[PDB]
Amino acid sequence: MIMISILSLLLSTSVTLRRDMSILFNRISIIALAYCILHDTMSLSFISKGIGLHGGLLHITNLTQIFHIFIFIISILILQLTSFYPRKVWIPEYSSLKDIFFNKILYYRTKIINKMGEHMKIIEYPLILLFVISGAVFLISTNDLVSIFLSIELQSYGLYLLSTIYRNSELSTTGGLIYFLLGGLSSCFILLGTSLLYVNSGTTSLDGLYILNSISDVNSWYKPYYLNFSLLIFSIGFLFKVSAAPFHFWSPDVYDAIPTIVTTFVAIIAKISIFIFLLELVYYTNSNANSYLSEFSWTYALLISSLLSLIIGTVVGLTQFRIKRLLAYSTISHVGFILLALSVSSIESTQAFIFYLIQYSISNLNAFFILITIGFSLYGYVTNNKEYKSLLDKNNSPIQLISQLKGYFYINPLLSLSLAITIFSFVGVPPLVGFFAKQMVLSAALDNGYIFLSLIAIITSVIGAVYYLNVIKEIFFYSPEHEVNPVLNESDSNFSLRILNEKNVLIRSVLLKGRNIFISSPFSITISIITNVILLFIFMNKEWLSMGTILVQILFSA
Amino acid sequence: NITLILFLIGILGFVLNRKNIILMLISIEIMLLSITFLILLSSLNMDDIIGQTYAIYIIVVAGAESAIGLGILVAFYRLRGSIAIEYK
Amino acid sequence: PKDAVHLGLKGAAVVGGIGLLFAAVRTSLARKNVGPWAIFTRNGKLAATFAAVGGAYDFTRAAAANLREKEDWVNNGIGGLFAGATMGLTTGRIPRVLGFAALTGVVLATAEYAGSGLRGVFKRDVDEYERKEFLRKNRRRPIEETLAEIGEGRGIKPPGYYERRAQRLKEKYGVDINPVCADPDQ
Amino acid sequence: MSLLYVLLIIPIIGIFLISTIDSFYFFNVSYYKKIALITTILNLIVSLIIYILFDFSNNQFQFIQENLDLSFYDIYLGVDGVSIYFVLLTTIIMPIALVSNWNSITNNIKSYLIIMLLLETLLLAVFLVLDVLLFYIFFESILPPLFILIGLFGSSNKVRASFYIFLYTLLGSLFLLLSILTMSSIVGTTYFDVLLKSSFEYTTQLFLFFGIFIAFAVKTPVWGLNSWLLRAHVESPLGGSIVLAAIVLKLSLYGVFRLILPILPQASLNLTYIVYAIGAITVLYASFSTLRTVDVKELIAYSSVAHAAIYLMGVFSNTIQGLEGAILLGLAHGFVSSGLFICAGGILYDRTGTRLIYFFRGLTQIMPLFSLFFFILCLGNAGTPLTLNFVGEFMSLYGTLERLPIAGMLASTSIIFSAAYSIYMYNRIAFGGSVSLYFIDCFRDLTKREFFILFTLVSFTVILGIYPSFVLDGLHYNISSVVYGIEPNASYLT
Amino acid sequence: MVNRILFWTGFGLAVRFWQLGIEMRPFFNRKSLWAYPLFGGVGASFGYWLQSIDEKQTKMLEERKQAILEKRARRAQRQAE
Repeated sequence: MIMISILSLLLSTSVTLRRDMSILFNRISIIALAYCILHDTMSLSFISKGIGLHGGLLHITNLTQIFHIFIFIISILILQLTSFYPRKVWIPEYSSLKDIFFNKILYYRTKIINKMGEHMKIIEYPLILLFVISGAVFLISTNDLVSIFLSIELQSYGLYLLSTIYRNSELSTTGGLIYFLLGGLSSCFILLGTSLLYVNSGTTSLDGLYILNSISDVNSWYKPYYLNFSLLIFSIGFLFKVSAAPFHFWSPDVYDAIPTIVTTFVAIIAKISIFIFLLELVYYTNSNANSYLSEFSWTYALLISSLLSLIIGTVVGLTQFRIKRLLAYSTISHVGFILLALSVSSIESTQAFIFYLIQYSISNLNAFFILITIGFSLYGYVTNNKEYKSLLDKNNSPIQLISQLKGYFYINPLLSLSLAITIFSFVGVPPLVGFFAKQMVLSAALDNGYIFLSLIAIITSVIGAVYYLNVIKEIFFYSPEHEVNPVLNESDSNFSLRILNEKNVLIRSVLLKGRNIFISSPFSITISIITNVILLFIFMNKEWLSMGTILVQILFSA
Repeated sequence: NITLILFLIGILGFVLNRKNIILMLISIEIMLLSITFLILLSSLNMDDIIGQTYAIYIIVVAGAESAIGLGILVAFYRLRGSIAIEYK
Repeated sequence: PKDAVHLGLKGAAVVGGIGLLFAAVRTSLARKNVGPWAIFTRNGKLAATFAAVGGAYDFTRAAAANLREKEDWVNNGIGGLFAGATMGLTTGRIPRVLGFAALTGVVLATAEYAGSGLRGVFKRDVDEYERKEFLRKNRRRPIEETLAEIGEGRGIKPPGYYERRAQRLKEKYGVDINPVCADPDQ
Repeated sequence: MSLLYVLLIIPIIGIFLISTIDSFYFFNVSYYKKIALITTILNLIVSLIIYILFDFSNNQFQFIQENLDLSFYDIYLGVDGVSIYFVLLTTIIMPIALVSNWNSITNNIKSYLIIMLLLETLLLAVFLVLDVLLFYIFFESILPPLFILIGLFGSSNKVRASFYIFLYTLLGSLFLLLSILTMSSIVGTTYFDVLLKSSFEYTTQLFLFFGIFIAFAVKTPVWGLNSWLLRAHVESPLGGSIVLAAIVLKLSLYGVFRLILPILPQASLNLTYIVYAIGAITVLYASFSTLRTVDVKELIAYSSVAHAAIYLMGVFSNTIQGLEGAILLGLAHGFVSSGLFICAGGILYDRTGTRLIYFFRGLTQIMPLFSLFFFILCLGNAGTPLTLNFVGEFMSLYGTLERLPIAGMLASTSIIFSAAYSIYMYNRIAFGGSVSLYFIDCFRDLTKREFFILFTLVSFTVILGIYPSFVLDGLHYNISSVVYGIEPNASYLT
Repeated sequence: MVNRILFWTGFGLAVRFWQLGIEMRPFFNRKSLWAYPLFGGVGASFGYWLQSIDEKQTKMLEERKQAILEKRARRAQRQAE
């Protein structure tokens, strides 16, 4: 379905150069990803560790299918930014069902809705995003060494093109260029990792290597040293892409350089797909019996990375004044928690790893939505700060600084509370969902003897809570540097809106001002749902937590 | 043995390069070449056509990477005006 | 018994070898041409501190073990304590030596008492279901076990506290305990 | 529906009521305080119905509700002897806290009222939840409303204070959380009834004791960890300061009655000499510094550190007298600390804009009513008899002394040293001259608002000082369960 | 007390509340009042769906817990041989 959707969308895209089509090509892509959800939902009625598909090259697991569907929902939610206009005009005279379904509202919307904005004029943008999803989902399903390499490339190359699709931005071309170059270094490590596996073992099957590994677990000419340190090189190439330290340096720069609607999808999807792929590898390569092979486990990179990602993520985030550089360092400290749960391989830690990855991906997406919405709200607001005048590419990243958020609770209080709840959920404060995620990973690590990493993580969090609180301190504790626009609210300049009925006949003409201009519903509803999921998780935790209890039971059974 | 020697040239020609980004993008092409060579030489030793098949698919994606690279490099040059990498 | 002087050099060669490449990376990122032999010109001090901190961690860690002949978590604390104290001496400041001896001293006590998972953790080799079941339903314990733990007295006055207390006082103070009859009758 | 869940939801109605009126009626800011005030009175009424039904001689938790819908983190509520007076104290204080800032809060009145109403729901849930994970969920949930409250309505250095209350609490709690998580992995649950009857290995108890004690020594606060209190109890608004010194301080004392005493018996009995060293050093140092304190609010704040040590030593005394007096001390401390902040932070700072004791002298010439109450409150702070503060100090000190004579004796210096700073503060402000000559404008005395929040607060400390059987009666049977030990002739009767 | 259906009905109502607050639009506007039954009705529809998947999750763990005991019960049986 995703492949039919790419080919069909590409044929329609290839016979048009009309930039007005970008909004409708994005709306059709959301319809396409909804069919993919209906198909992977139908495929969920089997209990199995894995079923080889297509000549052994691909596999399907309950974990593989629940993760494709999650990627599809997340993609539908990110695709909304390019599918609907940011702003809106709302009047009580146009607010009933008969009004919405049988009346029309005519007015000059070109400036109010930013019809000709850059996010609304890239025809191929949904198409390149579908290719990244195609690569992401194929990687979760990869069962061969060759399949892994092609799938990570199909995911990576599209992220390079998305990072560069704003071609008139010197900031995106630079972010795109850094990411392509250093990710190409990352892939050369991944190719070396796979190449050493096939060269020492004669097989491209992951299923064959897991069998060789399980026999070699006993308790003289061909000791299987290659598996642990071929997998080590293979692993470093994936720690670059999830931006786990000490391979993290690119992500603050790239995420800060590319536009914010783009940094939303590029900073979230690669992690879900890569972490799920590594989970099956870590389970099937663990030597239950202590052995010489155990002393050299490739998974110690993951602990070293999780250790480093905790210190690096929270400390370097202390003196970040740029909101996108802050969001990326917050991610490097959260991937440390993810890595720690991935390195302790146990039922409790696999439940914790699965819960943490889904909740952080919805929470980091809320953070991006609030950020994007806050910088679309500043349309009827004006500032006189020299710093806010000296910024670069203000159209692609409307909010670039933490200080730009100073006094936002006095401009829009509920959106500021929504960002407070999301940030407090990154801290790990109860009874929010992020606390429960952090507690589940601490409980698993404490049970399995990783007492030292648990102590690092708790001390690390208080350090990271410092810069999270400086964000909230900026929202709540000072006064706005932004002022209502004096001419958009002047009581002398008002545009005319006119309400017609089902057949091109006028009903009522209205005169409207800037106070009649609001955020479009698709973004306020999306922020509202994720905020309330985060807020009220304690009353709605049973089905979500049980979904992860069962997947772990299937993976560790038999 | 030429596999390691070639792989080390492309790794340092990528990391120790202080000239320009096309030479950056060239050194990736060298590393992939050395890995393909290791895979091609092993496959002849193990009577495996799969290794040659794997090699051919690393050539096709290595060309896809170099086209995406040269395309991104042009975009960057149009705006920056130099693809020279600057030290001091 | 371990050769601390022989060990520490091995400990110095390992850690000091790492600072050698961090020195080489510093030379490469230099913006001025100094030449290949600059590795020991300015960068020599960086590798020397890596060399100094390493072996100073090992000799003292080893020398502590030879002092009493027992292997436990604490020995690594002393060696770590010294390795940090060595870090400050490069800067030349008493607070740094103490602030550093405290930090890396406590780190290498914690990871050695807790078994940092960077080389795995202890294998269960037993029924995990049983171990949790046993620790949860051993709700009553023999009175001897608590008495060995908390002692006796301070409110832990078991049956037989008074009979034994009279004997214990006699063997120490040589006084026979006999409370007064405290009654005109009987 | 349980009365206990009625207690947790009425403030949520108030929040919902407050936030939607603007959609119904430029509604006057007076109305939202009327709703917030009435909402707290309703909680007081329900808590008073619960006490009139409460049974003082029953081990089973009372006013529980059937669930039969077990999830991974359900919310269970219970009321026994130890937790009811803490709930009773919270519902008594909160109306007074709102009245104390009836005029002082000007901007963001909706925000201030919503936080405090939310803050009330979270604080009651601490004393009502029936497992230790629920205890932690609600003892750390107060941090965001307290953080925003301080930095939205605080004094000049509110930013530093808000960062101190959030980062000390979070750190201590994380050490507590590592202990609660260890317990749940051993027992398989945290529910009080299941968890209490589990024993623990001696080594486990020692390591479980730390983490919990790291956590409760930050939140006590014991001296040397008390810098968050001096900042966040001064820079806070008066209502937040009242909640932070009458209610929040007492969650840790109650957390000893659920997390340390019944499940770590051996560990406590062997570590008391550490605790009494910390406690006596705390009394001794927190008294000398508050003798030299110039900020009038900081002197009142830092005397709480002095008293919180006395009832911290009473809960580790393994004595039925110490444990009861400790609850009485933390109950009486809530009344007298509340009044003293009202006197300093609410009556002086409102009139003068300053808290430097240099500027105050002889207010008795101009404020006869304020001098009156500010003298009973100073006597209660000094543990003068006829005051429940005295009964709590006396009963805690006997328990402390009976458990460790030298520590109780070094605690017993509090009689000498608490009167030293409580009367030295009284004679500098009320007495000591005619009036401070820095007043270029004469002062009005207590208003009717001030006269009534103080009249209540000193009423509670006095009535329960003549007749502390009102609290002591319901405490006896349930606090018997938290003692550890046996007598040779009364154990193992057959 | 948490009914899976009443909560999600209440959940949908609060999304509409939080929406209008973020949008800074008046709550309880009269011509738009239909959105509260609609957001509330959708939430209930989700709650019915969750209730169903919850029934399916109880069984799967009920089968698994039996399957664990049976795996464990027959394991010790061969040990006694």
